[PDB]
Amino acid sequence: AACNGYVGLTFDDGPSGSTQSLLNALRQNGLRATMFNQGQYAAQNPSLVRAQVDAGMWVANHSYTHPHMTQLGQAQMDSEISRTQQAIAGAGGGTPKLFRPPYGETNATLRSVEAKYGLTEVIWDVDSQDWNNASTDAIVQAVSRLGNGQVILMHDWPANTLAAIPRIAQTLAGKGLCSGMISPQTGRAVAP
Amino acid sequence: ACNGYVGLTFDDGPSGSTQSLLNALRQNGLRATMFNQGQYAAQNPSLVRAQVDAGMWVANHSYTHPHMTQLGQAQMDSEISRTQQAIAGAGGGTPKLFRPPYGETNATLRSVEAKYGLTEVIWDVDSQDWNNASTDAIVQAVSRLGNGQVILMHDWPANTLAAIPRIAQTLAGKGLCSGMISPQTGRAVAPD
Ligand SMILES: [Zn+2]
Ligand SMILES: [Zn+2]
Repeated sequence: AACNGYVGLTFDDGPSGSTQSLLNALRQNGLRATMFNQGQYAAQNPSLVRAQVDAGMWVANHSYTHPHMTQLGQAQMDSEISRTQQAIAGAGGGTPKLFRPPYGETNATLRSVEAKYGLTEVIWDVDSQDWNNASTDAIVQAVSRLGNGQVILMHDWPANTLAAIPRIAQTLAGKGLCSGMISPQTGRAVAP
Repeated sequence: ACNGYVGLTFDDGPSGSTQSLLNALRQNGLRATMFNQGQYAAQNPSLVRAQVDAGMWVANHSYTHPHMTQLGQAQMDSEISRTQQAIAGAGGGTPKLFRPPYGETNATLRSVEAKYGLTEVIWDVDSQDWNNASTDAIVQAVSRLGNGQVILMHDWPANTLAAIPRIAQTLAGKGLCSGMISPQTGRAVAPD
């Protein structure tokens, strides 16, 4: 098949002055992805939140200000998550069903807050390290490790991530894998 | 010796078939997570311990295996709490992992999981061993697993027991080892 399996491409920390270029690259290369936006940036850039939707992306919750959430009390975690639901929905991004904790850091209290808002926690299977100066080569290599169902962490801002997009599409196509959405039931990548 | 880890799991024990399964796993150098029902843990405390003494991890699979999403919250709470108590009381530790019966979940269930400090664990591959899968098919399902991925098997099927040596060979051939399931990510990782 054209798609023998699906992977979860994801981009944290937008939207941003880098977002439109990234979205254009993804669509031109036939890729869809989940954008884990910060609420403060969704609030500041509602038109870019919509641009993600119009590009064929799914929009998800990445907290309001990107704190270390497990260092917060429950009320503060609740504020961070709820304000982000509101900012994304208000901007036309839908009401997210997925949440990625900043730094991947979680605890039972955070889990309770996620459940309150009907959010599935989404970590990752592979960290592209694009936030930690990974080369374009290294990012493409990280994508090459993904199997059916697996999710990769990338970010909205790195230049090497934007440069990687065509080779990411090539890597997936070579393997008979396609870009998929992330199931709120299982947290793994599935057919859109 | 391990290029990566997979999550072997067995639902619905313990049972008159458990000790045979444990012996096969240990003889073939495998470890796994046993998702026990609370009622069977209560009925067979010595077999709960046998799982620990064989090198397995023990997790929560509800008390009576209801369709949890058809229950009220207090009923879900009783099913999960009594299973925590039954497993810990039998010497299986206090579980960190919970698999919903039938893989069926909702936000209410997620809230209850969080209250008890439980990470929800579905699966990446269903072996279909509960649905009359042949030994060949079960081995084939294991062959689809990549690093981090989790497979659903059950404690009782004869073909699952028969499959253990070839499961071990399949994994060893790929440099994959049997791992623990992370409470933070729900992915298979190196045993602690
Ligand atoms: Zn982030
Ligand atoms: Zn079951």
